[PDB]
Amino acid sequence: KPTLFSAYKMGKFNLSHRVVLAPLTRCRAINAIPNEALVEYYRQRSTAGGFLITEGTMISPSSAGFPHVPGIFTKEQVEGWKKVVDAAHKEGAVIFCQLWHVGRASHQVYQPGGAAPISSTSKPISKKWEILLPDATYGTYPEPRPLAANEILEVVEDYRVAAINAIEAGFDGIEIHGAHGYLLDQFMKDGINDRTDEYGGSLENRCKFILQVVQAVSAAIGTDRVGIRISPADAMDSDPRSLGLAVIERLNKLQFKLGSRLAYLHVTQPRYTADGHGQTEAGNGSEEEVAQLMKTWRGAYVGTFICCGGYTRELGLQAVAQGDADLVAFGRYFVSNPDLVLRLKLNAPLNRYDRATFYTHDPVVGYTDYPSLDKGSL
Ligand SMILES: Cc1cc2nc3c(=O)[nH]c(=O)nc-3n(C[C@H](O)[C@H](O)[C@H](O)COP(=O)(O)O)c2cc1C
Ligand SMILES: Oc1ccc2c(O)cccc2c1
Repeated sequence: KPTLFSAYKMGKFNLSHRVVLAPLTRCRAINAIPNEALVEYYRQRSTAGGFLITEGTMISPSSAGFPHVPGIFTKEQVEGWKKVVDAAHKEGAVIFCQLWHVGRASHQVYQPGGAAPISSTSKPISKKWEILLPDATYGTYPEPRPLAANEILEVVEDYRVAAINAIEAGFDGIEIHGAHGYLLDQFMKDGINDRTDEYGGSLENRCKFILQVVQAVSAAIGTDRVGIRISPADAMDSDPRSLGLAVIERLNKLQFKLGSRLAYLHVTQPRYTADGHGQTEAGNGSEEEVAQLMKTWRGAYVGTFICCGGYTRELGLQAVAQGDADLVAFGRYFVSNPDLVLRLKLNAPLNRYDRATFYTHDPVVGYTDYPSLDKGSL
Protein backbone atom coordinates (compact mmCIF):
# COMPACT_ATOMS: atom_id res chain seq x y z
CA LYS A 1 0.00 0.00 0.00
CA PRO A 2 1.23 3.51 -0.88
CA THR A 3 2.56 5.82 1.83
CA LEU A 4 3.75 9.43 1.70
CA PHE A 5 7.32 8.15 1.45
CA SER A 6 6.71 5.45 -1.18
CA ALA A 7 7.94 5.50 -4.77
CA TYR A 8 5.56 6.61 -7.51
CA LYS A 9 5.48 6.54 -11.29
CA MET A 10 4.15 9.89 -12.49
CA GLY A 11 3.78 8.69 -16.06
CA LYS A 12 7.21 9.43 -17.57
CA PHE A 13 8.90 10.20 -14.25
CA ASN A 14 10.07 7.99 -11.38
CA LEU A 15 9.59 9.60 -7.97
CA SER A 16 11.03 8.20 -4.74
CA HIS A 17 8.46 9.77 -2.40
CA ARG A 18 5.23 11.74 -2.57
CA VAL A 19 6.29 15.04 -0.97
CA VAL A 20 6.09 17.91 -3.49
CA LEU A 21 7.39 21.49 -3.45
CA ALA A 22 4.32 23.64 -4.15
CA PRO A 23 4.76 26.65 -6.48
CA LEU A 24 5.77 29.68 -4.40
CA THR A 25 6.18 33.21 -5.74
CA ARG A 26 9.12 34.74 -3.86
CA CYS A 27 10.23 37.75 -5.98
CA ARG A 28 13.98 37.07 -5.98
CA ALA A 29 14.34 36.84 -9.78
CA ILE A 30 15.53 40.42 -10.22
CA ASN A 31 14.31 41.92 -13.51
CA ALA A 32 12.68 38.54 -14.30
CA ILE A 33 16.00 36.69 -14.75
CA PRO A 34 16.54 33.49 -12.77
CA ASN A 35 19.81 33.88 -10.89
CA GLU A 36 22.21 32.36 -8.36
CA ALA A 37 19.70 32.85 -5.55
CA LEU A 38 17.10 30.75 -7.33
CA VAL A 39 19.73 28.09 -8.10
CA GLU A 40 20.55 27.68 -4.43
CA TYR A 41 16.92 27.90 -3.30
CA TYR A 42 15.77 25.02 -5.47
CA ARG A 43 19.00 23.08 -4.93
CA GLN A 44 18.49 23.28 -1.12
CA ARG A 45 15.02 21.79 -1.55
CA SER A 46 15.96 19.07 -4.02
CA THR A 47 15.91 15.37 -3.13
CA ALA A 48 16.63 12.24 -5.14
CA GLY A 49 13.39 11.42 -6.91
CA GLY A 50 11.59 14.37 -5.35
CA PHE A 51 9.18 16.48 -7.41
CA LEU A 52 9.56 20.29 -7.48
CA ILE A 53 7.22 22.89 -8.98
CA THR A 54 8.67 26.36 -9.54
CA GLU A 55 7.26 29.70 -8.58
CA GLY A 56 4.80 31.10 -11.11
CA THR A 57 6.75 32.14 -14.20
CA MET A 58 5.75 34.85 -16.72
CA ILE A 59 4.68 33.73 -20.20
CA SER A 60 4.64 37.29 -21.58
CA PRO A 61 5.32 40.93 -20.65
CA SER A 62 1.62 41.38 -19.67
CA SER A 63 1.50 38.35 -17.43
CA ALA A 64 3.13 39.94 -14.34
CA GLY A 65 1.44 41.08 -11.16
CA PHE A 66 4.34 40.82 -8.67
CA PRO A 67 7.83 42.37 -8.67
CA HIS A 68 10.96 40.46 -9.68
CA VAL A 69 9.19 37.29 -10.71
CA PRO A 70 10.93 35.18 -13.37
CA GLY A 71 9.86 34.86 -16.97
CA ILE A 72 10.46 32.19 -19.56
CA PHE A 73 9.65 34.15 -22.72
CA THR A 74 13.19 35.38 -23.53
CA LYS A 75 16.48 33.64 -24.27
CA GLU A 76 18.16 35.41 -21.35
CA GLN A 77 15.49 33.99 -19.05
CA VAL A 78 15.88 30.51 -20.51
CA GLU A 79 19.63 30.67 -19.89
CA GLY A 80 19.04 31.64 -16.27
CA TRP A 81 16.63 28.76 -15.81
CA LYS A 82 19.10 26.25 -17.28
CA LYS A 83 21.36 26.86 -14.29
CA VAL A 84 18.52 26.24 -11.83
CA VAL A 85 17.34 23.11 -13.59
CA ASP A 86 20.84 21.69 -13.93
CA ALA A 87 21.42 22.06 -10.19
CA ALA A 88 18.11 20.43 -9.29
CA HIS A 89 18.82 17.56 -11.67
CA LYS A 90 22.27 17.05 -10.17
CA GLU A 91 20.49 16.30 -6.89
CA GLY A 92 18.12 13.88 -8.65
CA ALA A 93 15.03 16.11 -8.56
CA VAL A 94 12.25 16.19 -11.13
CA ILE A 95 11.23 19.81 -11.76
CA PHE A 96 8.29 21.47 -13.56
CA CYS A 97 8.02 25.15 -14.44
CA GLN A 98 4.70 26.76 -13.48
CA LEU A 99 3.43 28.95 -16.32
CA TRP A 100 1.61 31.96 -14.87
CA HIS A 101 -0.55 34.77 -16.27
CA VAL A 102 -2.19 36.96 -13.61
CA GLY A 103 -4.82 38.52 -15.86
CA ARG A 104 -6.65 41.31 -14.02
CA ALA A 105 -4.63 40.75 -10.81
CA SER A 106 -2.04 43.33 -11.81
CA HIS A 107 -1.33 47.05 -11.93
CA GLN A 108 -0.25 49.61 -14.52
CA VAL A 109 3.25 49.61 -12.99
CA TYR A 110 3.61 45.94 -14.04
CA GLN A 111 2.31 46.40 -17.57
CA PRO A 112 4.20 47.37 -20.72
CA GLY A 113 3.50 51.01 -21.54
CA GLY A 114 1.36 51.23 -18.41
CA ALA A 115 -1.48 49.53 -20.27
CA ALA A 116 -4.52 48.05 -18.53
CA PRO A 117 -4.22 44.42 -17.41
CA ILE A 118 -6.13 41.90 -19.52
CA SER A 119 -9.00 39.66 -18.41
CA SER A 120 -12.29 37.97 -19.33
CA THR A 121 -14.12 40.97 -17.96
CA SER A 122 -13.92 44.74 -17.54
CA LYS A 123 -14.69 44.45 -13.82
CA PRO A 124 -11.76 44.96 -11.45
CA ILE A 125 -10.95 43.07 -8.29
CA SER A 126 -12.81 44.98 -5.57
CA LYS A 127 -11.10 47.47 -3.25
CA LYS A 128 -11.40 44.87 -0.49
CA TRP A 129 -8.07 43.59 -1.82
CA GLU A 130 -4.81 45.38 -2.62
CA ILE A 131 -1.72 44.65 -4.70
CA LEU A 132 1.94 44.77 -3.63
CA LEU A 133 3.83 47.33 -5.74
CA PRO A 134 7.56 47.39 -6.62
CA ASP A 135 8.20 50.18 -4.08
CA ALA A 136 6.92 48.12 -1.11
CA THR A 137 3.61 49.94 -0.86
CA TYR A 138 0.17 48.52 -1.64
CA GLY A 139 -1.95 49.77 -4.52
CA THR A 140 -5.40 49.44 -6.04
CA TYR A 141 -6.31 46.84 -8.67
CA PRO A 142 -7.29 48.75 -11.85
CA GLU A 143 -10.05 48.15 -14.36
CA PRO A 144 -8.92 45.38 -16.72
CA ARG A 145 -9.50 45.21 -20.47
CA PRO A 146 -11.62 42.29 -21.74
CA LEU A 147 -9.80 40.21 -24.35
CA ALA A 148 -11.20 39.76 -27.83
CA ALA A 149 -11.35 36.17 -29.11
CA ASN A 150 -8.33 36.65 -31.38
CA GLU A 151 -6.35 38.04 -28.44
CA ILE A 152 -7.25 34.99 -26.34
CA LEU A 153 -5.63 32.86 -29.03
CA GLU A 154 -2.54 35.09 -28.81
CA VAL A 155 -2.31 34.19 -25.12
CA VAL A 156 -2.68 30.47 -25.89
CA GLU A 157 0.26 30.93 -28.25
CA ASP A 158 2.24 32.61 -25.43
CA TYR A 159 1.69 29.49 -23.29
CA ARG A 160 2.78 27.27 -26.18
CA VAL A 161 6.01 29.25 -26.63
CA ALA A 162 6.67 29.27 -22.88
CA ALA A 163 6.29 25.50 -22.73
CA ILE A 164 8.76 25.03 -25.59
CA ASN A 165 11.17 27.37 -23.80
CA ALA A 166 10.78 25.44 -20.56
CA ILE A 167 11.83 22.23 -22.29
CA GLU A 168 14.76 24.11 -23.85
CA ALA A 169 15.86 25.13 -20.33
CA GLY A 170 15.81 21.45 -19.38
CA PHE A 171 12.58 21.36 -17.34
CA ASP A 172 10.94 17.96 -17.06
CA GLY A 173 7.59 19.58 -17.74
CA ILE A 174 5.31 22.51 -17.01
CA GLU A 175 2.32 23.25 -14.79
CA ILE A 176 -0.51 25.42 -16.09
CA HIS A 177 -1.49 27.87 -13.37
CA GLY A 178 -5.29 27.80 -13.67
CA ALA A 179 -5.98 28.64 -10.04
CA HIS A 180 -6.46 31.42 -7.48
CA GLY A 181 -8.35 33.99 -9.54
CA TYR A 182 -5.64 34.57 -12.12
CA LEU A 183 -6.22 34.76 -15.90
CA LEU A 184 -7.59 31.30 -16.64
CA ASP A 185 -9.66 31.27 -13.45
CA GLN A 186 -11.08 34.65 -14.51
CA PHE A 187 -12.65 32.73 -17.38
CA MET A 188 -13.66 29.61 -15.42
CA LYS A 189 -15.37 31.28 -12.44
CA ASP A 190 -18.92 32.50 -13.10
CA GLY A 191 -18.36 35.11 -10.41
CA ILE A 192 -15.85 36.83 -12.71
CA ASN A 193 -16.73 35.76 -16.23
CA ASP A 194 -19.63 37.92 -17.38
CA ARG A 195 -18.96 37.42 -21.11
CA THR A 196 -21.72 36.83 -23.65
CA ASP A 197 -19.58 35.34 -26.44
CA GLU A 198 -18.18 31.85 -27.06
CA TYR A 199 -15.92 32.21 -24.01
CA GLY A 200 -18.75 32.99 -21.62
CA GLY A 201 -21.93 31.43 -20.27
CA SER A 202 -21.87 27.64 -20.31
CA LEU A 203 -19.36 25.52 -18.39
CA GLU A 204 -18.27 24.46 -21.85
CA ASN A 205 -17.53 28.06 -22.82
CA ARG A 206 -15.95 29.01 -19.50
CA CYS A 207 -13.54 26.05 -19.65
CA LYS A 208 -12.68 26.68 -23.30
CA PHE A 209 -9.65 28.91 -22.69
CA ILE A 210 -7.91 26.62 -20.19
CA LEU A 211 -8.64 23.57 -22.35
CA GLN A 212 -7.19 25.35 -25.40
CA VAL A 213 -4.05 26.01 -23.34
CA VAL A 214 -3.79 22.36 -22.26
CA GLN A 215 -4.29 21.28 -25.88
CA ALA A 216 -1.63 23.65 -27.21
CA VAL A 217 1.07 22.85 -24.66
CA SER A 218 0.35 19.11 -24.94
CA ALA A 219 0.84 19.33 -28.69
CA ALA A 220 4.06 21.27 -28.19
CA ILE A 221 5.84 19.20 -25.55
CA GLY A 222 3.72 16.09 -24.91
CA THR A 223 0.79 15.29 -22.61
CA ASP A 224 3.13 13.55 -20.19
CA ARG A 225 5.03 16.80 -19.57
CA VAL A 226 1.92 18.86 -18.72
CA GLY A 227 0.35 19.31 -15.30
CA ILE A 228 -2.59 21.59 -14.51
CA ARG A 229 -3.41 23.43 -11.27
CA ILE A 230 -6.95 24.54 -10.39
CA SER A 231 -8.88 25.72 -7.33
CA PRO A 232 -12.65 25.53 -7.86
CA ALA A 233 -13.51 26.03 -4.17
CA ASP A 234 -12.88 37.78 -5.33
CA ALA A 235 -12.81 34.56 -7.36
CA MET A 236 -15.92 32.51 -6.67
CA ASP A 237 -18.14 30.14 -8.63
CA SER A 238 -21.80 29.47 -7.84
CA ASP A 239 -21.17 25.71 -8.06
CA PRO A 240 -17.53 24.74 -7.32
CA ARG A 241 -18.37 21.02 -7.40
CA SER A 242 -19.74 21.23 -10.95
CA LEU A 243 -16.91 23.49 -12.12
CA GLY A 244 -14.18 21.15 -10.90
CA LEU A 245 -15.99 18.18 -12.41
CA ALA A 246 -16.43 20.12 -15.69
CA VAL A 247 -12.70 20.73 -16.01
CA ILE A 248 -12.02 17.12 -15.04
CA GLU A 249 -14.47 15.72 -17.57
CA ARG A 250 -12.78 17.69 -20.33
CA LEU A 251 -9.31 16.59 -19.22
CA ASN A 252 -10.45 12.95 -19.17
CA LYS A 253 -11.96 13.32 -22.63
CA LEU A 254 -8.80 14.92 -24.00
CA GLN A 255 -6.69 12.11 -22.55
CA PHE A 256 -8.97 9.50 -24.14
CA LYS A 257 -8.82 11.30 -27.50
CA LEU A 258 -5.07 11.84 -27.61
CA GLY A 259 -4.31 8.39 -26.16
CA SER A 260 -2.26 9.32 -23.11
CA ARG A 261 -2.47 10.87 -19.66
CA LEU A 262 -1.46 14.34 -18.60
CA ALA A 263 1.31 14.50 -16.01
CA TYR A 264 -1.19 15.30 -13.25
CA LEU A 265 -4.05 17.32 -11.93
CA HIS A 266 -3.13 19.58 -8.97
CA VAL A 267 -5.90 21.02 -6.78
CA THR A 268 -5.63 23.37 -3.80
CA GLN A 269 -8.16 23.48 -1.00
CA PRO A 270 -9.12 26.11 1.57
CA ARG A 271 -8.83 25.49 5.32
CA TYR A 272 -10.76 26.83 8.29
CA THR A 273 -8.22 26.85 11.12
CA ALA A 274 -6.77 30.05 12.58
CA ASP A 275 -3.32 29.53 11.01
CA GLY A 276 -4.56 27.88 7.82
CA HIS A 277 -2.89 24.52 8.58
CA GLY A 278 -4.60 21.27 9.44
CA GLN A 279 -8.14 20.39 10.49
CA THR A 280 -10.52 22.12 12.88
CA GLU A 281 -11.76 20.13 15.88
CA ALA A 282 -13.75 17.00 14.92
CA GLY A 283 -17.27 18.47 14.82
CA ASN A 284 -16.65 22.95 11.56
CA GLY A 285 -18.73 21.71 8.63
CA SER A 286 -17.37 23.69 5.71
CA GLU A 287 -14.24 21.61 6.24
CA GLU A 288 -16.06 18.33 5.69
CA GLU A 289 -17.72 19.79 2.60
CA VAL A 290 -14.35 20.80 1.15
CA ALA A 291 -12.84 17.47 2.16
CA GLN A 292 -15.57 15.67 0.24
CA LEU A 293 -15.10 17.89 -2.81
CA MET A 294 -11.43 16.96 -2.99
CA LYS A 295 -12.22 13.24 -2.84
CA THR A 296 -15.00 13.62 -5.42
CA TRP A 297 -12.69 15.41 -7.83
CA ARG A 298 -9.84 12.94 -7.35
CA GLY A 299 -12.28 10.06 -7.87
CA ALA A 300 -13.49 11.59 -11.13
CA TYR A 301 -10.06 12.38 -12.59
CA VAL A 302 -8.32 9.59 -14.50
CA GLY A 303 -4.68 10.02 -13.53
CA THR A 304 -2.28 11.43 -10.97
CA PHE A 305 -3.74 13.74 -8.34
CA ILE A 306 -1.77 16.26 -6.29
CA CYS A 307 -3.46 17.83 -3.29
CA CYS A 308 -2.30 21.00 -1.55
CA GLY A 309 -3.46 23.50 1.02
CA GLY A 310 -2.98 23.24 4.76
CA TYR A 311 -1.59 19.72 4.69
CA THR A 312 0.32 18.72 7.78
CA ARG A 313 2.58 15.71 8.15
CA GLU A 314 -0.34 13.69 9.53
CA LEU A 315 -2.87 14.82 6.93
CA GLY A 316 -0.35 14.14 4.16
CA LEU A 317 0.27 10.63 5.45
CA GLN A 318 -3.50 10.06 5.59
CA ALA A 319 -4.18 11.50 2.13
CA VAL A 320 -1.83 9.02 0.46
CA ALA A 321 -2.64 6.04 2.71
CA GLN A 322 -6.41 6.45 2.26
CA GLY A 323 -6.02 6.91 -1.49
CA ASP A 324 -7.27 10.52 -1.51
CA ALA A 325 -4.22 11.69 -3.48
CA ASP A 326 -1.07 10.34 -5.10
CA LEU A 327 1.15 13.31 -4.22
CA VAL A 328 0.97 15.95 -1.50
CA ALA A 329 2.38 19.41 -2.04
CA PHE A 330 3.56 21.78 0.68
CA GLY A 331 3.90 25.54 0.35
CA ARG A 332 4.57 27.57 3.49
CA TYR A 333 6.46 24.76 5.27
CA PHE A 334 8.83 24.54 2.31
CA VAL A 335 9.62 28.27 2.58
CA SER A 336 11.27 27.73 5.97
CA ASN A 337 12.32 24.08 5.72
CA PRO A 338 14.72 23.40 2.86
CA ASP A 339 15.02 19.77 3.99
CA LEU A 340 11.28 19.39 4.51
CA VAL A 341 11.29 15.86 3.02
CA LEU A 342 13.85 14.64 5.59
CA ARG A 343 12.05 16.47 8.39
CA LEU A 344 8.77 14.78 7.48
CA LYS A 345 10.47 11.36 7.29
CA LEU A 346 11.92 11.89 10.79
CA ASN A 347 8.86 13.69 12.22
CA ALA A 348 11.29 16.45 13.17
CA PRO A 349 10.29 19.96 14.25
CA LEU A 350 9.55 22.41 11.44
CA ASN A 351 11.13 25.86 11.28
CA ARG A 352 8.70 28.75 11.62
CA TYR A 353 8.28 30.69 8.41
CA ASP A 354 8.52 34.47 8.29
CA ARG A 355 5.73 35.96 6.20
CA ALA A 356 7.55 39.32 6.23
CA THR A 357 10.16 37.98 3.80
CA PHE A 358 7.83 36.00 1.54
CA TYR A 359 8.01 38.70 -1.15
CA THR A 360 11.08 40.78 -0.35
CA HIS A 361 13.94 40.65 -2.82
CA ASP A 362 17.14 39.69 -0.91
CA PRO A 363 18.96 36.67 -2.35
CA VAL A 364 19.88 35.40 1.12
CA VAL A 365 17.74 36.94 3.85
CA GLY A 366 14.52 34.99 4.38
CA TYR A 367 15.17 33.04 1.18
CA THR A 368 18.24 30.75 1.24
CA ASP A 369 19.19 31.18 4.91
CA TYR A 370 16.64 28.94 6.65
CA PRO A 371 18.63 26.10 8.24
CA SER A 372 18.55 22.41 7.41
CA LEU A 373 18.87 19.84 10.18
CA ASP A 374 22.47 19.49 11.34
CA LYS A 375 24.01 16.67 9.28
CA GLY A 376 27.28 16.77 11.21
CA SER A 377 30.57 15.53 9.76
CA LEU A 378 30.76 11.87 8.77
C1 LIG B 1 4.49 33.15 -0.57
C2 LIG B 1 3.57 32.25 -1.35
C3 LIG B 1 3.71 32.22 -2.73
C4 LIG B 1 2.89 31.42 -3.49
N1 LIG B 1 3.05 31.40 -4.86
C5 LIG B 1 2.27 30.59 -5.65
C6 LIG B 1 2.45 30.55 -7.03
O1 LIG B 1 3.33 31.21 -7.59
N2 LIG B 1 1.63 29.74 -7.78
C7 LIG B 1 0.65 28.97 -7.17
O2 LIG B 1 -0.08 28.24 -7.85
N3 LIG B 1 0.47 29.01 -5.80
C8 LIG B 1 1.28 29.81 -5.04
N4 LIG B 1 1.09 29.85 -3.67
C9 LIG B 1 0.06 28.95 -3.06
C10 LIG B 1 0.83 27.70 -2.58
O3 LIG B 1 1.31 26.95 -3.68
C11 LIG B 1 0.01 26.74 -1.72
O4 LIG B 1 -1.06 26.23 -2.47
C12 LIG B 1 -0.54 27.43 -0.48
O5 LIG B 1 0.50 28.09 0.22
C13 LIG B 1 -1.25 26.45 0.45
O6 LIG B 1 -0.42 25.35 0.76
P1 LIG B 1 0.32 25.32 2.19
O7 LIG B 1 -0.75 25.21 3.26
O8 LIG B 1 1.19 24.10 2.17
O9 LIG B 1 1.12 26.58 2.34
C14 LIG B 1 1.91 30.63 -2.89
C15 LIG B 1 1.75 30.68 -1.51
C16 LIG B 1 2.58 31.48 -0.74
C17 LIG B 1 2.39 31.50 0.75
O1 LIG C 1 -1.11 33.13 -0.67
C1 LIG C 1 -0.97 32.97 -2.06
C2 LIG C 1 -1.78 32.07 -2.73
C3 LIG C 1 -1.65 31.89 -4.09
C4 LIG C 1 -0.71 32.63 -4.79
C5 LIG C 1 -0.54 32.49 -6.17
O2 LIG C 1 -1.35 31.58 -6.88
C6 LIG C 1 0.40 33.23 -6.85
C7 LIG C 1 1.20 34.13 -6.17
C8 LIG C 1 1.06 34.29 -4.81
C9 LIG C 1 0.11 33.55 -4.12
C10 LIG C 1 -0.02 33.71 -2.74
